[PDB]
Amino acid sequence: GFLVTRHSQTTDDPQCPPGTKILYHGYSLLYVQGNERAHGQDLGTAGSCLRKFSTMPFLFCNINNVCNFASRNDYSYWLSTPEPMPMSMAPITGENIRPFISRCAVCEAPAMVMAVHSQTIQIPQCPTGWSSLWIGYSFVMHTSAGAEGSGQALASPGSCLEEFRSAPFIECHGRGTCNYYANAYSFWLATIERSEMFKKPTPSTLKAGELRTHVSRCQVCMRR
Amino acid sequence: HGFLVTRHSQTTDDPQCPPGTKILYHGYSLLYVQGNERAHGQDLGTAGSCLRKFSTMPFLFCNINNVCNFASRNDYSYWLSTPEPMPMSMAPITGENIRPFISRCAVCEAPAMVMAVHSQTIQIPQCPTGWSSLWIGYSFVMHTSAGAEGSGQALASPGSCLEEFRSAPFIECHGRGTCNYYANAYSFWLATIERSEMFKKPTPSTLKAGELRTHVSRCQVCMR
Amino acid sequence: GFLVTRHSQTTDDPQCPPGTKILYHGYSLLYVQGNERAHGQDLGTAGSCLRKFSTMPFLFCNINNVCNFASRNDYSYWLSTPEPMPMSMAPITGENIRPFISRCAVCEAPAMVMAVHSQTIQIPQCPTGWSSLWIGYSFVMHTSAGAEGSGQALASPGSCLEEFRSAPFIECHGRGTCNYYANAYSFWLATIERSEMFKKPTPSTLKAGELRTHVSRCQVCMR
Amino acid sequence: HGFLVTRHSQTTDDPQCPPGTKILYHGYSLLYVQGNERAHGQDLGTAGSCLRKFSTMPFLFCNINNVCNFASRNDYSYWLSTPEPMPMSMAPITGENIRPFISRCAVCEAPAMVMAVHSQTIQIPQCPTGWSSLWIGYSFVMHTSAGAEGSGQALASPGSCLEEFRSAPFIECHGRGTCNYYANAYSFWLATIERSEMFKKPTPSTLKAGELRTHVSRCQVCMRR
Amino acid sequence: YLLVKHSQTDQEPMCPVGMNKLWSGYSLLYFEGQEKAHNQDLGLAGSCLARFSTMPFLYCNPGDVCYYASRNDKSYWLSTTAPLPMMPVAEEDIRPYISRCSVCEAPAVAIAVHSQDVSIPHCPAGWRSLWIGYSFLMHTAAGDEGGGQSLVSPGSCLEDFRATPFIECNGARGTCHYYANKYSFWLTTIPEQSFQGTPSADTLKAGLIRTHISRCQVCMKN
Amino acid sequence: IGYLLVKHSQTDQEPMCPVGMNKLWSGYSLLYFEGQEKAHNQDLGLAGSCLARFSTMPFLYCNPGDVCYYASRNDKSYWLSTTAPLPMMPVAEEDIRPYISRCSVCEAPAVAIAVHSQDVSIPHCPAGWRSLWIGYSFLMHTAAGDEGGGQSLVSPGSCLEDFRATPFIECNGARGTCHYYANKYSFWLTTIPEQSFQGTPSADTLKAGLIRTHISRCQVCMK
Ligand SMILES: [Cl-]
Ligand SMILES: [Cl-]
Ligand SMILES: [Cl-]
Ligand SMILES: [Cl-]
Ligand SMILES: [K+]
Ligand SMILES: [K+]
Ligand SMILES: [K+]
Ligand SMILES: [K+]
Repeated sequence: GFLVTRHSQTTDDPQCPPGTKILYHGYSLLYVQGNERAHGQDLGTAGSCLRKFSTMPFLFCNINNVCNFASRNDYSYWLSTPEPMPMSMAPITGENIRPFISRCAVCEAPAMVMAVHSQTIQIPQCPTGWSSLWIGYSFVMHTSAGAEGSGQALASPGSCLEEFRSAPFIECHGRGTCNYYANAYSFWLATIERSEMFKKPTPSTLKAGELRTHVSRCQVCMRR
Repeated sequence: HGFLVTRHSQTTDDPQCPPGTKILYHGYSLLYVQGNERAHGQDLGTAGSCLRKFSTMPFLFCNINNVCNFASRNDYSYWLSTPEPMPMSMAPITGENIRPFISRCAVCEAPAMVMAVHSQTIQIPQCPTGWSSLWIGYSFVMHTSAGAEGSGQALASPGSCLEEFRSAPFIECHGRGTCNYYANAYSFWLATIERSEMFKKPTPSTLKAGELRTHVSRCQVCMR
Repeated sequence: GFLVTRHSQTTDDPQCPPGTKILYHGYSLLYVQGNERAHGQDLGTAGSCLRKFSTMPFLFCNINNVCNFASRNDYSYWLSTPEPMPMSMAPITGENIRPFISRCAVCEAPAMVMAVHSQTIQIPQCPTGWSSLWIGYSFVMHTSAGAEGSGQALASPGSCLEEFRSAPFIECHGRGTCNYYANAYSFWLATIERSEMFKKPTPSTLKAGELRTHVSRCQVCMR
Repeated sequence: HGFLVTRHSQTTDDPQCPPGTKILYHGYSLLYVQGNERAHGQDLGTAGSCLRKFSTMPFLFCNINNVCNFASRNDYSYWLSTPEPMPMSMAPITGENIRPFISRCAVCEAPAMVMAVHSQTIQIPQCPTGWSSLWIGYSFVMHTSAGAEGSGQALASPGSCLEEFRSAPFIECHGRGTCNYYANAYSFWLATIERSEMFKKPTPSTLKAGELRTHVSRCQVCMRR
Repeated sequence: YLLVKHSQTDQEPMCPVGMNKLWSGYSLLYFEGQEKAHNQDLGLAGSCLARFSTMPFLYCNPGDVCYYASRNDKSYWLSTTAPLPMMPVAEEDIRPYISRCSVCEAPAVAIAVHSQDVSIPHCPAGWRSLWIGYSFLMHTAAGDEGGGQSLVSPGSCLEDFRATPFIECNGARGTCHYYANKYSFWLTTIPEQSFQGTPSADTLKAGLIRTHISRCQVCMKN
Repeated sequence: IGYLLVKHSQTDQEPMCPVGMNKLWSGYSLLYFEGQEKAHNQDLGLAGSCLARFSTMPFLYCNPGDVCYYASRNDKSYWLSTTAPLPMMPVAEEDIRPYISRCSVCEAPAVAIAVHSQDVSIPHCPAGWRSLWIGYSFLMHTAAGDEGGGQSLVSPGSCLEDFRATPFIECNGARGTCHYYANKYSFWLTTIPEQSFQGTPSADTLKAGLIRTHISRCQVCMK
């Protein structure tokens, strides 16, 4: 009766972890933004896995009983793939969007699943009696257009992404355009030294090849 | 099956797992974080509100330009606090002096579903038949602080049932290493409602120390 | 007694435009952010020129009669200079901040001063009977941390920046740091062909060496 | 020629137009309003912050169906206040009991234009050569109250120069007819800065009663010639 | 597992056969304190509050001072089929407008599946249907405050589709009403099999709507 | 002195400047731009609110990496509107024209101001100031999200000659369309029954008809 959701972060359908059975595959939805308000779907839940993709998978209705679809200025955000952005840096449209959207799998699990975080570069062990499903990086929250965004439950598998990406998602518009924008930010749990917990954090700016050195690791486990 | 319940001591001492459940690990009580001005919380009834390591800045952010920044802007972290009051100077607390202010937590594994129930009166709500008690407390629903940003608890989550009522149940910390209580730190609690008064204009009321918790709804955390 | 404020966008004091006399110089303040709420100062007004700089030029007080200075997580934003970011790209501090802050001048003008925009790459002519003070680019608004920000009045000298910069301002904090951030956006009036006013805009992505091709020009005039 | 200059008494008494200017009318000091959760202020240096009539809800809103609603939702109005004490109960003020708490103002016509200068020190900044003094005060920058919403003053405007410093210079009112001071309200002022500290890490400080104005910048409102 | 149902009417919904009712109440969507919304998941028991009130909460500040119905806060509830009123309804007149709910003890976990199509999605093999409805995604009202549902939670599957499925109650005033800025958001139906290209913008007037709203089914294992 | 008097016709026809005041230019009534979902308004009484060339997307933006984007995201623009019938669905390109209010910027002899009565009776222009027009007290507005703006009560922009429940229209930048959405709100000063002090407002809902006697009156004056 329990469901586990996994994201490939590529154009390939990910496989259900061991001990789980597939229900359906889809596209990785991170969150939407309607009338300037962001609303996310926890990545560890089936809500982050939609059977069908669209830059505008929703519409809105008013008190006069009139509904408007893709007519205003709303957004949709999806986990993305390693697909490089065009050299022009201009918005991607139509079929050209497909290579950039991550795929997901919703599976039936026989027991509950959780994520544990070490807050170090070390992989945290699963609690006694729990078995490992996968390991990854501690993903906490994110922001994009209008500095709006959402985040993940740190106890959920959604807070444990298998592949670290500085820009793990792409921004799409009702107009049909998608692109990566400079103001998008991804937030991850940082590594902390037990002896320095109650010490002034030491500011640090990391460049490629140093990025993951300060990112906390995690492991997703099932109680079975 | 692997059900989990998190408990917060609201003191510097480790809380003990409730009878009938078993400890998985202890940590520090994380209420919510604020990155790029947007808040993202962790439900106090879940393992995500319990981190093994504390820090005034437990996260960092990365950008598409492949540069990550740790404690290098103006972000916040919020934690459930202890009874320690603000020093007489009322100035921000730093370093080792922060330790006495941070609440401890315990993440426990339960044999069955765990939930909270609220009476909305001064009487302690009884557990549903077939359910046993884990602890009792006061109905804590949401909070706000800097920029009026904040988060809250699910009313059927144990996180919405704090064992000790506190007008100021959490403390605010910053990436620069400081923490303090602020005048605009608000805590919202369920009020008591008389049945014959449900559809009548609420009666305004201003309460002062002592006569506070006796006007707050009670709750009980139960396990099947 | 009309006034006009000018920003050099460099570490040097700007000269008062033709026909005006200096009152005082200062540092170019764009806006501030307290309790996460932004509040700006129009660049064409003296409010944007403070005699003294500080990453935290303000403090806050409460009804409990307690005031707090540099004791939370507030911001200050200032027009910047051509000074490049440290190779580290890490926050700048102390005296190292100096090279990054723009200077300004508050000048008294003998008459009304306004700004005009062409909405083309051509410089707009001053109204008949008005002389020219300076020319520039149409700067209208900006956003940064939390997508908060402020902007300029389009008839104010503050909407006419003399040197175009994709990043015309720097962000500073109460803790003493300043830096440029990826989400620091500058908004400018675009070039609009009269034949396309009521036509769907043609999207454009511009890179270095062609950014100005779409930016409206302006001129500040005095009667 | 006539250029308007507004002055706020910060008491229940009508203020006097500064020497050299003539009165046009008096009113109540409106700081800002908040409608549909968006704050909108009136620069204290402009006549817009001086209304002839007071009300806890001086406005209404209209929708696309051409229906307007008045004092029916949850909107606010904020006015500069007086030294009047809050009742011991700390419960909202209502009706006529509100009058003692609202600041008064004067809209004056001046022969020339007025401005404000800030020293960013405890010293009073001198008026520019060719400009005479109207009044002195404290550098008032911005504020926030309900929902952390708020507005601010133009530092070149007289509105950024409050004659009497108050840690809580304004009161919050609701369409419901209630007004009160709330703990989350904040007033922001320009701080004092030493030339030597301009480019140094700001030294944090927390000041208490009888030591507040120690860190507040002074200002002066001046008029041409 | 607790199965939660909202009647979307002024009558208490009936708990599925074999499921003990733990309690019933009123359908709580979200609270607004300091103009910051805090929502309850319509699929979780927290969204079913036993006792209603235009202001069911109070707040406190560090000064050890608490205030009840002494400012400008609100509450939002799922509403009924009652017609939109010409003016705010007060006290007893609010009753007919508030949706009711029931929290039922279930043998297994319930989920929601969405088709993003006119066709009703099928329950996973080994699961049974509890009800079918429309894909309710999110909402906004005063300011840009609002919230949304979890697409895997039954709260994202409402049996009754409605342009305005919730009402706004103004805390201290003790009245509730429907304002023009209320918006409901629903998942759309997509013709394509899985990947839709540039969306074709459209404005739907009461009639061509139902065909544009994604369908869902709430399922429980076995 | 060359004070700029701005007039918005609230029709698709250009307003005529007062006799003796030479027109500097006519344009389109701009209320505010929305970039990164943050509004930046133009004072309706200042020349900046009168843009010579219209476009559903009159601005562009840049980020620190020396990259700029024009009509390549999800931004918008808001304009004062006409009496053109509430649209079927969004109006596109040339069909937008009839909905955008026009304006004129006139070089005036002296400064103009606005006065409000907060009463059904029209406020008297100060002694020594003549009337240029009478209207209704337009205070603020909101639309998408909680973004919006407001007018300065001393600025002629806070005094519109024609009362409109929805005085403005929203244009979807890159889409090249404008439309009227249900969350648009206009805020106006009320007519207060009391003479000077109203301690307790009497709530009420007003249908089309009684509406106008409930809206505060104003006058724009100049010496
Ligand atoms: Cl930080
Ligand atoms: Cl600070
Ligand atoms: Cl309230
Ligand atoms: Cl755009
Ligand atoms: K960008
Ligand atoms: K308070
Ligand atoms: K309405
Ligand atoms: K609409």
